[PDB]
Amino acid sequence: MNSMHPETLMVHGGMDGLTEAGVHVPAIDLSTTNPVNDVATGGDSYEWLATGHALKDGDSAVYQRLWQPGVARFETALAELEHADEAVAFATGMAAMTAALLAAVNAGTPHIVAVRPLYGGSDHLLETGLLGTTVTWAKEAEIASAIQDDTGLVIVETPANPSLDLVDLDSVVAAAGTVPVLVDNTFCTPVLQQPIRHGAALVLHSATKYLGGHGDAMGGIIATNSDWAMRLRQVRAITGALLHPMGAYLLHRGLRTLAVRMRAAQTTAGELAERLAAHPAITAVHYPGPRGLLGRQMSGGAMIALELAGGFDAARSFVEHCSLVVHAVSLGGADTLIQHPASLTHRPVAATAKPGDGLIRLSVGLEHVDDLEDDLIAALDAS
Amino acid sequence: NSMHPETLMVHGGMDGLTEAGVHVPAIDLSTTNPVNDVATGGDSYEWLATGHALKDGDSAVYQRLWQPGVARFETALAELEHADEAVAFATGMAAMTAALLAAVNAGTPHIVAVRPLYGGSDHLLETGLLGTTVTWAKEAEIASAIQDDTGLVIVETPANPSLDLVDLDSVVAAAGTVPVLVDNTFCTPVLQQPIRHGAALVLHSATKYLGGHGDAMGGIIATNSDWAMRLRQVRAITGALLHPMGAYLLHRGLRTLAVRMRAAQTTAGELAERLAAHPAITAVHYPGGQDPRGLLGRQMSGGGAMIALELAGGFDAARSFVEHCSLVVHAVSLGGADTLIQHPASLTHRPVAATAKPGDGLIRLSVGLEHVDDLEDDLIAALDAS
Amino acid sequence: NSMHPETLMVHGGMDGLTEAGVHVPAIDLSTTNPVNDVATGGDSYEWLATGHALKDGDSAVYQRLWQPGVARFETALAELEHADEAVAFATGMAAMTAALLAAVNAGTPHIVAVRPLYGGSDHLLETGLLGTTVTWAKEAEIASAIQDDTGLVIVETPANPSLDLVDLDSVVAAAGTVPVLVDNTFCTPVLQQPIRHGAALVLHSATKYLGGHGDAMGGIIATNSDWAMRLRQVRAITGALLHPMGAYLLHRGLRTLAVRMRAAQTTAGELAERLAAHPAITAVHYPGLNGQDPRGLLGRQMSGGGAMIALELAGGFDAARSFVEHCSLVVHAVSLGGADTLIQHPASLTHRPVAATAKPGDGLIRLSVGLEHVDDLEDDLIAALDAS
Amino acid sequence: MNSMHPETLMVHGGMDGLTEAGVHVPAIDLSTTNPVNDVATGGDSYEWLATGHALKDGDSAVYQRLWQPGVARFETALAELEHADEAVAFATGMAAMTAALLAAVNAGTPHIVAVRPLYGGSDHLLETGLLGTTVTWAKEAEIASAIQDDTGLVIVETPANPSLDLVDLDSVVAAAGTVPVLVDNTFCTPVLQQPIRHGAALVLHSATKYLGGHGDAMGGIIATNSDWAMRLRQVRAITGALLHPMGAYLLHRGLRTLAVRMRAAQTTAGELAERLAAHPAITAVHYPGLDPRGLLGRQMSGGGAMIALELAGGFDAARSFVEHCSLVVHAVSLGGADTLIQHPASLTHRPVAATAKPGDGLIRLSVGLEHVDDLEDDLIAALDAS
Ligand SMILES: CCCC[C@H](N)C(=O)O
Ligand SMILES: CCCC[C@H](N)C(=O)O
Ligand SMILES: CCCC[C@H](N)C(=O)O
Ligand SMILES: CCCC[C@H](N)C(=O)O
Repeated sequence: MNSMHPETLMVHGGMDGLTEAGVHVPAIDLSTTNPVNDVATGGDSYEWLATGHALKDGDSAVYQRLWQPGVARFETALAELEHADEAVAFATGMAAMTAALLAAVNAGTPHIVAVRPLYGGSDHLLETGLLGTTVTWAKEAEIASAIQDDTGLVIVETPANPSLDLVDLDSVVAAAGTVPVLVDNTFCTPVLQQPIRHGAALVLHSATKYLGGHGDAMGGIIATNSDWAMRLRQVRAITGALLHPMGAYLLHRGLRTLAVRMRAAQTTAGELAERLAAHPAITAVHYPGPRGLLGRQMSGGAMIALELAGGFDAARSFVEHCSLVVHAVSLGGADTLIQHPASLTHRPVAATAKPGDGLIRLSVGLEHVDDLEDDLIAALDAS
Repeated sequence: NSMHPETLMVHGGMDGLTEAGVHVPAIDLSTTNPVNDVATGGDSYEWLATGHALKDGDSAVYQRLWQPGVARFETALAELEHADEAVAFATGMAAMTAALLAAVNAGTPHIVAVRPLYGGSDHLLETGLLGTTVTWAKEAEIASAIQDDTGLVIVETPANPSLDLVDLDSVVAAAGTVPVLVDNTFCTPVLQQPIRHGAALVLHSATKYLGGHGDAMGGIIATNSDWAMRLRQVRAITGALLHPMGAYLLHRGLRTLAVRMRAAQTTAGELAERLAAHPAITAVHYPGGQDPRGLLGRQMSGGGAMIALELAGGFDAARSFVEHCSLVVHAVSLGGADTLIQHPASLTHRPVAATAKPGDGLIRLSVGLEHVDDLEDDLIAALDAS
Repeated sequence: NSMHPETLMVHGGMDGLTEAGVHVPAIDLSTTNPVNDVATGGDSYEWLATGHALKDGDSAVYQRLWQPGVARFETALAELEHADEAVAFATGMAAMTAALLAAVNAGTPHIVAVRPLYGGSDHLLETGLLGTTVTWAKEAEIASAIQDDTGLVIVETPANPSLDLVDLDSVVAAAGTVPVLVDNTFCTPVLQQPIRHGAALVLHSATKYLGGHGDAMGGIIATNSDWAMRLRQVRAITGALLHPMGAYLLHRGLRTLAVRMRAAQTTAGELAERLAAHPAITAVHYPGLNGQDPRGLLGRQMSGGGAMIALELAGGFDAARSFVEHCSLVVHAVSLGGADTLIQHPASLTHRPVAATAKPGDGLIRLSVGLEHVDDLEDDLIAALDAS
Repeated sequence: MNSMHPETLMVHGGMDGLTEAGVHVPAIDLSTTNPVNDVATGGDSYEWLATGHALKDGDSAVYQRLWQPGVARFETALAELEHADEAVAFATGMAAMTAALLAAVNAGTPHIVAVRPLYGGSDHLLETGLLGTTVTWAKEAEIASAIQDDTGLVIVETPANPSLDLVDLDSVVAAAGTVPVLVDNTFCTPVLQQPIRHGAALVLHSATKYLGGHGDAMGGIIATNSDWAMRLRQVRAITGALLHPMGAYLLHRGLRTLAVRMRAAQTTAGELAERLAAHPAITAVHYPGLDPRGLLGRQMSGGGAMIALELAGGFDAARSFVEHCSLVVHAVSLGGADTLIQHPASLTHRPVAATAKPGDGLIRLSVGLEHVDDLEDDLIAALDAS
């Protein structure tokens, strides 16, 4: 597990002891409750798990809200890829972010210096302050100044959603100093980026996108140090946003095919963005590749943003004229997905010739570049 | 039409399935849902994000906004409980968390909680993790403990693990303008319905009884449209969703609920009576002179499937009792297919001496679907081992 | 063990789970199973290919040889049926197919099958797809129809869809040296146990009652070690395996079987009595009802009337077709033992394109009583009958 | 689904109408029985499905043994990749082969001209004659002579198991003439080999290997013309070796990642066999891309992900090599996510002595999705331990 390449680590990660048990894949244990050997041993295991610690070997899991073996394997698998001490799995990416914010509030640090742009849900949860949080939206150059004596977390996302703007993680961690940094590494995945290497304390992942890879398993996981993992596990035990054994099995199963899926989707996206650049209907294409963020932080990407000349009307027509490419709000699936991010806020437009709002997000799937190029070209021509 | 609860448990939430050509609800694992139009999809997104239910003929947009499998399970329980709508979460604690978070954001962070309460619910209010201020009051101190900042009144009947009953008619009258949340996990919609008494929210830990087999984790609140909208808004941003597989098993479990509860309660009623005639046990706690205010018949149409045993030996006798059981499995849960046993005093105390404290002798027992002779013979053998 | 059937249904097949620290059996989807040693793995392969059960502490080798989830469900039903072992297949027809294939390879392709039999079982013997020769004999013609080439005697009680009872004590006595296969799908191990009467094989379509919710497809035969070995050999090469998910749901369904059967039978016993007092129906077919127990089989063979009812309508096929299409709560589908009440017209499977005719015969309607209230089921069926 | 490249066809194949229904993945319908609209329409659908025909749109599936929608989507998906008229899915690869043999017997053609080498199970099923079949084991050049007026099928497998010897499919179909040809395309998959293009009538696939791709879903499917697909569907309706909805969903899901998995596994295998050739312990390496007949390019667009190893030590060295692997798992299967190793000679021979016999030095290896450096370092360590 230490001398293995990431491709080998994705397949055998979290599969510890399975070869020895006589099985090929991890068993799906749906057990809500777990019987105990001795009242004394079961009571100790209850206190140990309720305090946020990891289940010691040879001890009963006690209850699924305290510990689930299926979830546990998926947690260790991602922690190995991200090179973090431990990982904590939740029902969704928003449930992991919710627990990270709730832990900061209870530790006496309700203030968060978030750096925009951020994912819609993360941006709205901080803005609402539903979990008793204070937010200070600062730019990349205003991080060190926006830090208060009450700050508990610095939430950053690279590449940004949906603009795909890169943020230098080496500068963020240096500006935060004593404050831990949470990096939403959903778009990059552990294949292309590892925020732990740059200095981030927490690495948020929406397992729904890329980690699952098929658009069927909902999930969220944070790869962080033992201290933060304990806080996150304490919140999970009382708030109960658990990952179902079936979801945990499909997310762990999806990690095995992650290296090959990302390598293929990134190759297709690199050619697709270059081919789409040679089009009169698109003014500019947004694809990673000025500070030399590539190589130092990211080893490409499978997402492309397209700014159209027609604005909202051309973007709306482009989304509805796609047949092979599916119009839905998600990413990292098996098929190519398309979405209009401006349409989520500007909805009852009623077909007006808007000058702006012409950005279209696109999540490259596992299809041939010729078929995706021909489909999107057909949709662009329909105007 | 006017359906009996037994029929309503089987066909509830199964609307349109006969017409679609299927026997059981399909398990749609889809994380994202494609949209017909950009304009129609955007409206469905705003409608679902604002906490409203998915209108027919509209895309679910995303699983965090709406899941069809979860939706069927929600309507099935709401019919069983006679509440306007229901909201399903990953666990019973996730439903309680969303109920507390909604109260805080509505400007009512204060909660007047009536003890005894379930371990997790009690610890969540004491910690104040969600920005809540608790005021632990007795049944007769409810109206006095209500502050101008109170948003919810959390009560639980029968209590855990003492099985003490609380008069829901008195609680709702004392709360007045403040909504009442009743944790009806032990009772289920078969024996008790807090909506008919005046409660605004009805919390259920679907893990116990609703699942009925000890394999599906869940939590659901049957409440009025206004409170369901607030709960749905919290679920959309906090994301403590119920997995399609979990939602299918919890809904499937509702069909066999009437027959399971009527059999487990019958076994429990005889088991508690047979355990009373034992030298080791000083007193048995089973609702069915246990009834003080005539709550059975008026609030509960049965004694339930839970029994609490007061042992004479104290902690040591309770510890050996749950360790000598072979057929009865020692675990921390209830409402499963098999009979479960637990020592509630052991979760806080781990002594190395002969202790006889009030509560140390209490043993919780969740009656399963086994024969009363086999359960009596196993527990009688474990008691003799001392 | 000294356990009552109700306790045995819940804890049966759950051996070692309490000790492992789990509440329910794990769902192991593993197609292949790694081996500890080449020598130990090779022995486990030969042992499982020869039709023997997996010895404890040995690799399952491959799913076609052994599946732990299926294994738990097999032992759970073998305990309820009091048979030595049990073999689980994809469907009830896959279990019957393996039973017929084993008989052919043992040099006994002849089967003395007594009618009436289930549609699929009857059609498989008539077609002779597996190289079998059938001899359809009545209950009193069993001993005479037995040839020196007979390998199995297939009987079904109650019959489908007439619900006619067959005396299993007379069948086993007439078969003598020939093993008897009894389809105990309609009765389940709760009300009937063919092993107690002398049957060698007990066929069950786990889809009906054993699953109990209409979601898991299955088939299992509770039989002696010799027939279980023959059956296990056919399953290893023909590969009609039970998927781990299906095996888990069928095993899970056994826990709630005692309470489901007692409730459905109670509802059926009252439903048939209330339906008898109706002008549209001429005769009701229910084992518990008076007139449907000729040899005193209630108590000796069946400890209940079951949850199936057959209705003889005065209008014939058209009254039966109108009755099926006028049901709203009761679902019209071809199956039994589900959570909800199902209705079907058995004559419609063969006499399908009857367009607005007034045929005198074929007025039988099969009904599988579910877990609903007797008042709601009576009110729905009484409304469908009035629609004529 | 016509002008698409195989990589695109693997992702969107069998996903017809899902985008229109508002879902991202096919729903898992576990329904054993299917309700009907009319008695007359339901009876016609029963006869249509029992006679081996595919379900017409807008008709009830009637029963799972007659039709399953989940299985149906997987059959559509594979048949598109194989360019065959229809496909029939069964519980296992052996269940598909069993139905193919049973259909031939009932059509009055119990004779099968099989060409050695064949897969263990397929070879043992023909030798036993359990389904009333008479086999005639003939070489590639003795096909036309071994054909009797009673022959119904010609079963061939390329590459052979475990030798990986290639068979010219153009010569087999020409020698069979009027007799349909069944090709076991398990190892090759529709990515590298297409038997329909060469003239084969039936294409057998063990969906357990490669089609699933993770070692969790058991399956078997035959891509064949409408006539043979009807005869196979008739056998499936009465013999009932059905594919469970969960298995069918995972096998269909696995088709989406098939192109990327086989391109990566084949690349790793092509380098691994070349690196293993430069080793003192191995006398010869068996890998298609290391070709005298010119079958690569004409029949196979790649060397595959399977490698056979001929060791100098015989049985002793092969057994030691299998037990000295730590990263590579010793199990009897192929096409999984991880690299698997097996000793084929050990299944029949369980000896005390060293036993240097022909085939005892052969080791089968199924290349997974790992790095070539990690697999070379592990196998080189296991060889040094021997
Ligand atoms: C919070 C709205 C849901 C948006 C969706 N998760 C996306 O990928 O755009
Ligand atoms: C993890 C809390 C333990 C209490 C447990 N949930 C029960 O119902 O007994
Ligand atoms: C073989 C015809 C199908 C009959 C159906 N399985 C039933 O039990 O009603
Ligand atoms: C154990 C002999 C069967 C061979 C095995 N199914 C494989 O594919 O290697």
